[PDB]
Amino acid sequence: PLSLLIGLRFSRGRRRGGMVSLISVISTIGIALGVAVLIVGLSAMNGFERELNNRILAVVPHGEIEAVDQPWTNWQEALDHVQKVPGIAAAAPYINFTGLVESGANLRAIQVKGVNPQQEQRLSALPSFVQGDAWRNFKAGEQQIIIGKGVADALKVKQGDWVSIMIPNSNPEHKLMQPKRVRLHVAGILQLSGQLDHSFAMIPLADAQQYLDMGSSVSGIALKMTDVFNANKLVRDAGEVTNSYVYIKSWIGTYGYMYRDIQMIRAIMYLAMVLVIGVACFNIVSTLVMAVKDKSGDIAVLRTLGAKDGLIRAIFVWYGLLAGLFGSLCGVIIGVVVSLQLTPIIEWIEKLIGHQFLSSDIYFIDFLPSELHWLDVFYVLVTALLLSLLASWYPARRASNIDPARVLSGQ
Amino acid sequence: KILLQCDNLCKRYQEGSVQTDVLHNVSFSVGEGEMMAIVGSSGSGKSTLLHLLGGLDTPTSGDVIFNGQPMSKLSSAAKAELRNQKLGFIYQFHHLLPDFTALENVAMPLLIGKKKPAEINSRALEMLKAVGLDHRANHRPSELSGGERQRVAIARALVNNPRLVLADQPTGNLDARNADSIFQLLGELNRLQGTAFLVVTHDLQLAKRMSRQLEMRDGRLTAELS
Amino acid sequence: KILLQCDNLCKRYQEGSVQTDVLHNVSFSVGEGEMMAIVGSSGSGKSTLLHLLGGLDTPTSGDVIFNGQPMSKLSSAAKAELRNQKLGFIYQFHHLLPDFTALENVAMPLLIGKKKPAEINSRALEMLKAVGLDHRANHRPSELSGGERQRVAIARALVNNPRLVLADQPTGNLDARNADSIFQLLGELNRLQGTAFLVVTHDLQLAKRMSRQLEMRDGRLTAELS
Amino acid sequence: YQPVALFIGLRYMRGRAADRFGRFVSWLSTIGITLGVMALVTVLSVMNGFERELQNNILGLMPQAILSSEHGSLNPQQLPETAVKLDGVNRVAPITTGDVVLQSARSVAVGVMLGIDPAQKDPLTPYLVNVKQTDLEPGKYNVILGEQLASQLGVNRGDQIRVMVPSASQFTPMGRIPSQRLFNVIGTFAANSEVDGYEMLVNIEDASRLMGNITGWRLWLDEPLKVDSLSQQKLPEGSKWQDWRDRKGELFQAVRMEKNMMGLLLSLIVAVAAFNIITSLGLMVMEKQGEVAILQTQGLTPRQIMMVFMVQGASAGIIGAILGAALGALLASQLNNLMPIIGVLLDGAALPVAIEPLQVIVIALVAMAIALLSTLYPSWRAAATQPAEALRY
Ligand SMILES: Nc1ncnc2c1ncn2[C@@H]1O[C@H](COP(=O)(O)OP(=O)(O)OP(=O)(O)O)[C@@H](O)[C@H]1O
Ligand SMILES: Nc1ncnc2c1ncn2[C@@H]1O[C@H](COP(=O)(O)OP(=O)(O)OP(=O)(O)O)[C@@H](O)[C@H]1O
Ligand SMILES: [Mg+2]
Ligand SMILES: [Mg+2]
Repeated sequence: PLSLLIGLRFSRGRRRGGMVSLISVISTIGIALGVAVLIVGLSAMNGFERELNNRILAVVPHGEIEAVDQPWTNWQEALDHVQKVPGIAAAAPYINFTGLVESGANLRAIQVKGVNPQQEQRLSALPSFVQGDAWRNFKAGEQQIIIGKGVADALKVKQGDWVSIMIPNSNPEHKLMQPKRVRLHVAGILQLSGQLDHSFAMIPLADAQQYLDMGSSVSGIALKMTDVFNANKLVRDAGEVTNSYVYIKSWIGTYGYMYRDIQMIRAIMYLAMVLVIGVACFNIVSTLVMAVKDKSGDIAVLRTLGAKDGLIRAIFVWYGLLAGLFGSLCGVIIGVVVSLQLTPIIEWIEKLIGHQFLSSDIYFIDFLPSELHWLDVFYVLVTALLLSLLASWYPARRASNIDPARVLSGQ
Repeated sequence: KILLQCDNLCKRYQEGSVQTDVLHNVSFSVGEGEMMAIVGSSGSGKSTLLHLLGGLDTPTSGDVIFNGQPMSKLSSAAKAELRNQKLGFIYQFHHLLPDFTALENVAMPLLIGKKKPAEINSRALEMLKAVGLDHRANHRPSELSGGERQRVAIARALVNNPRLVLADQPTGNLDARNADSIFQLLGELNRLQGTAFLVVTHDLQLAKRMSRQLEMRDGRLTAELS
Repeated sequence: KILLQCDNLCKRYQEGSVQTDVLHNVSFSVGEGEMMAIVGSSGSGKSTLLHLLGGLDTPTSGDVIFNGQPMSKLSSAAKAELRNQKLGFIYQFHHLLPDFTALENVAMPLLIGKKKPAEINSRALEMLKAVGLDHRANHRPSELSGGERQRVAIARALVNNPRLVLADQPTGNLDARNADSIFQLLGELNRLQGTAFLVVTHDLQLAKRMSRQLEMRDGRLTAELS
Repeated sequence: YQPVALFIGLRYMRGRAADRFGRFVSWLSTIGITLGVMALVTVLSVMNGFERELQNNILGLMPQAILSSEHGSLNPQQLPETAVKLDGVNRVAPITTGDVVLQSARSVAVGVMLGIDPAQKDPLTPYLVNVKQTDLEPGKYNVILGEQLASQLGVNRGDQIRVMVPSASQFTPMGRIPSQRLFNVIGTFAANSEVDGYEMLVNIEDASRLMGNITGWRLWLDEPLKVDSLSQQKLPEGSKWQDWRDRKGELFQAVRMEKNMMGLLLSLIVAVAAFNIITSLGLMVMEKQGEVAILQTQGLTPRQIMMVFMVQGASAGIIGAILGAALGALLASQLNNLMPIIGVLLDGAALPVAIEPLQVIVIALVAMAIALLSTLYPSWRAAATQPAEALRY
């Protein structure tokens, strides 16, 4: 076709040009750089977004429903009354209190949570794959139970060592009395992390009924959903059927400052990504505009000979495709490689320079996590091709609409 | 018939709210097959008039009618067809596409016209040989000379056999022999196919070989003074 | 005495495997204050010879001696000065800076030469009037006609009062009257300032006004023929 | 005028134009420099604002660092307050910190003890409500709590709180009784921070510990994120050195990860912006290769051509940098009032500072230097070609 011939000749126009001209190589490595930085930024954003879900949202439970400090056994319908609102992945009744652990004169305050025998791992991913410990086999007997590794700072214990337990009375009356201090056998240690696994232990719901005095009443409830940052709505919605007293606080209510910080972090990252998108798209459109502005004279000469506007449109969409397809392909080739297998440690000292620019300033590692999506790559290619077509089209028709004699004279 | 007629058109320029008038009520007409010469002093306005007749500029007054159809009111496709099939133009500074060869430059009007590739090369080579430029068909315009570039532009203008050729100093950068050969070729083309040659020339003795010898001064087409 | 001498000047062009040579041991000398014409056929090699003598190109097979100084063994800090004061050049297509006015274009070599101001305007206006361009001293080269765009280059070459002027077709875009006036101006300049002129021309009439004529048939500077 | 280089450089800018779009192509380089500078300064302002806001709102009430000394109820008699010589230290005050279980009339919770002298001023002082920091007599065992904590366990003015210290436990062959005390709350206390959930304050002189109590030393940090370099410290046997990273460790990890990601995005922005400046000015120089040929024909030294192109590059870069700095400062200061990011997240806000001397000044200078250096090589390449060779095109 004639238009492809003219576009290719325009691409290789400068002198012989070898294969391609200076305008072509400059206009085709800007697109590659833009595509590369776009997919790198999106991969880093996905890698960070995966970290927040795994390390923060999965660690803490969402929502609660508290009792009326009376024997309340009619809670077996709660697991049937959590599916009324869609999105509730799982639920599990739970009990909470506080106590002391004694091992070699190393008493430490530990809050203890009682979990369901079968729904301790479906409700949340916290006590699921910590170390593959001796869990899920507690039974009502065998009161030896698991604690985090980080609690053993001054305590030197292992999977079978014995410790003491202090409990309060918690009688169903107006006020509290002296603690009962009923001891128990506990053995078993897990490891999850260093922040929550500091003074936190775990007890069954089955062994919490005896040597207590609320009549086998499970005070609290637990929930897990998908709209974590919207979870305030579904926690209240699922608590429509409940006892006389119901509290509708959730992870947002209990951890409002942490949720606010997380939202601020996400907003800042999205703003930075929008900035990267804006900057990395300007060097694509701007470079392709100058090429057509240079070729305006040949556009005028072609219009003099009787070239219809459709021919010029075809010529310059072919020009944009040639400058865009190769650049975008090279961009994804370099970017996928540099994002999947990032340059691990070669960052120490750059090339020798006559004057060192701001030496010994703030230095930060670029990115530890990076997730491959293989769908944002397609969107990046689509937007790069669309921008390449649009950049080399408007100046083409603008120059084609001018009278040939005026522009050819240099006006 | 008559082929091109000017209806009292005049051109002025606004170089930043400054008026420098260049044309004054040009109302001449040309038949078919009539070889015409326009002669004038430098800066008089010959090239502006020639641009106006070809539809390459806005007259800002009056209109130019091509055998019944005014150029002011014409569709873009119709204007492109007219400029490609029945109107050849020779610029005063022979603007050629710099990335193509001389043969490709001459063959360019035929390629736009959607002709068979078998005859396109033959016609382009014949026209290149007509202006005596056979031995430079593979040279880019950057590798050509002033005379050769002018001859390439002349060959490009006549390669499509148009009904009217608007020439703007076609022999400016040529010697006496090549100018005589070019004018002879123009005469043979006029005699064979009947194509009118509206030529602006600075040469007086070579303009004596024309039917009518209009002189244009101060934006006005005088009948004949010098 | 001699002013500009060239001997065994050969220039050949080779971009691909195809070779194209343009000069064959061209040898000639020009003395001070001497008219000369290098009239010849189109494509002969007139323009490339003028480029070679002006130091704007590499001969690669010879040497050009200007005032006893070979052009090859010349630092860039000395070539510029020679090219600014001793020598003036007129391109065939009068390459002008398309962002200055004509007045600034004519006065540019005076600005480059570090002349003290407030008479640069006087000399530029004097030259613009001498070539006959007083009324177009504020137009950019885009707003100038082809004929008067050449006079700006002619004035720009002569505004610095050089010793040798290499003119490459200073006539092809002009009428007979303007050409006669400019040739009278060149003769007047030789009479007063004593500047040698090397003019390549295609008009055989005003070539006879030149003191010496050469031919350059096929790249060799023969004595005289037609 | 006499500086011909400056005259030609100024005339190269402010081109022929004569069109709405004609100016855009000539100002592309200035627009690109402005965009890059504005993006850099607004992202730096947002980053610094978040860092400062989090630092204040979190670590302006909790101890950023503290030493340990539990032997003999140590006083400054072993070492005065000038014992610490580490960098980044601005102020040191006595402190006493440890986990304590608080038993109320109806609930039991946990917290951390804070030892503040009544004469000494602590960072939590202005947030006291209805109280004037009094009643903290050494003789009286008065307890200060937090508003969130007090609402959590249900304790108000005129109540009693049992205090147990699990760390200070006397192991004996009868029971496992830890340190036990009874404290009276005689005030209302509050703070608008996360630390209000478990803050509680007492006098340093108390018998809460075994032995008559341990005496730490609160250590304010000029850079609260410097704590990764807390290796250089001295301490006696039986004790250690502690950091704020013991609590909020996941917060420290999240802050480090966010800083790393922001640094990567900044590097990407700089890489894209620096490429755009380098190529656009080089193409502007290469496009007018015929003009320099005419100038060399008239007798311009290649140094003068280099000066012409450097002047043009500087004129573009200075305007671009100034406009970018102004636009970035305006955008940072108006990221919420104008609401340009209409799709704001739920309960999410961006806090700027737009600090001038060290951020918006060095970026502009680096951009101008890049604009200068991008022009030098293309001008040198263009000045090397013969005048008759470049003018053939
Ligand atoms: N914007 C403009 N466009 C064209 N010509 C302009 C403009 N402004 C002023 N002029 C003047 O108007 C006149 C128009 O002349 P024109 O370009 O038609 O050339 P001409 O008379 O054919 O000359 P020649 O054949 O000697 O080059 C010239 O004197 C030119 O300087
Ligand atoms: N780079 C090149 N490669 C090949 N051939 C070239 C090159 N440059 C010039 N030539 C050829 O060498 C010859 C020298 O051309 P030159 O410009 O000297 O001719 P001229 O007599 O001035 O032309 P005109 O009559 O058009 O003014 C021409 O035949 C030209 O085609
Ligand atoms: Mg003209
Ligand atoms: Mg020539």
